[PDB]
Amino acid sequence: EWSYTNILTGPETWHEHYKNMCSGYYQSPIDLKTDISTLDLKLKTVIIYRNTSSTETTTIQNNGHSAEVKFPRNTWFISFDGILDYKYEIIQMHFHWGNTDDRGSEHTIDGFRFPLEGHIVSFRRQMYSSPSEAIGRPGGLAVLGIMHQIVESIKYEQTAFKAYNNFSGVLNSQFVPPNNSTIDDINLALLLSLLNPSRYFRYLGSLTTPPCTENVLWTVFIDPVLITREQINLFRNLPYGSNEKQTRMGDNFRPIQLLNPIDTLASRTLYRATAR
Ligand SMILES: *[C@@H]1O[C@H](CO)[C@@H](O[C@@H]2O[C@H](CO)[C@@H](O)[C@H](O)[C@H]2NC(C)=O)[C@H](O)[C@H]1NC(C)=O
Ligand SMILES: [Zn+2]
Ligand SMILES: [Zn+2]
Ligand SMILES: [Zn+2]
Ligand SMILES: [Zn+2]
Ligand SMILES: [Zn+2]
Ligand SMILES: [Zn+2]
Repeated sequence: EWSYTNILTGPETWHEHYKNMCSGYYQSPIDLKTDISTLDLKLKTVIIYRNTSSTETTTIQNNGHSAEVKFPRNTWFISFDGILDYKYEIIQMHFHWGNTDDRGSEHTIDGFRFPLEGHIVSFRRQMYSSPSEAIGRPGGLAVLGIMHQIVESIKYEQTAFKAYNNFSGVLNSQFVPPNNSTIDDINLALLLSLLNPSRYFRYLGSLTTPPCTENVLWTVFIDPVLITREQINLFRNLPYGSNEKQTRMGDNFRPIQLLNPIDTLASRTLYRATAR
């Protein structure tokens, strides 16, 4: 019973209706301000890698809040240390977009919004057994933020949707909550190859939907990948759930939180990584 577009249940009210932890002071998203961040040269190239023995199918769903891809377990992994040892396991990827092309992202970079931001959501497997072990425990989750930029005269194999395999055509008016659906696997490593994975912001924050748990190690890449107007619009075709005042899914993004609200009891820092 939280929403984006229903003013009685909308984001301004989350800190009240879900105090744990939407009222905390390590919230996301934030404005990633290049000039107010500490470069940390010890932060390494992000690697995404697959368990090739995994053969289980990949699905997608309209959950009422986003278009969410649910990946099978033991399939997709993140490494932040160059070691391929299954420390972080990808669970799910979802998206945040606007009603118009000029907004939709949750994070901004130096004040700039983007039309679409994806989240690849993983659990700290080195510490926790399963996704549901992780989701509510401290230091449980690591999420990647991927910016998308709208481009016009471009070949399809150079857009993100190639990596998404175009969501196996599943995106349309018909796709309704909570109807799941089978698709071909997203090539996440290809997706990553389309930006620069040594260049990102890094900080401790939260889930950007209630209950806003403060257990996300955030990584947001600096360089956007590319989409067409045709491509973005397939998103706006999905219907929202019953809880929303708007009909067509959009503006499903949370307003900007402060890095350090004045009532914080231990400030946090925004870090930034760069190549070689
Ligand atoms: C890679 O995937 C394989 C196959 O999906 C995983 O092995 C299976 O899952 C568990 C082992 O933990 C057992 O129930 C089965 O004996 C295995 N079955 C198959 C199909 O081989 C494997 O553990 C995965 N590896 C990682 C690191 O996640
Ligand atoms: Zn809900
Ligand atoms: Zn209040
Ligand atoms: Zn600068
Ligand atoms: Zn829900
Ligand atoms: Zn998200
Ligand atoms: Zn065109």
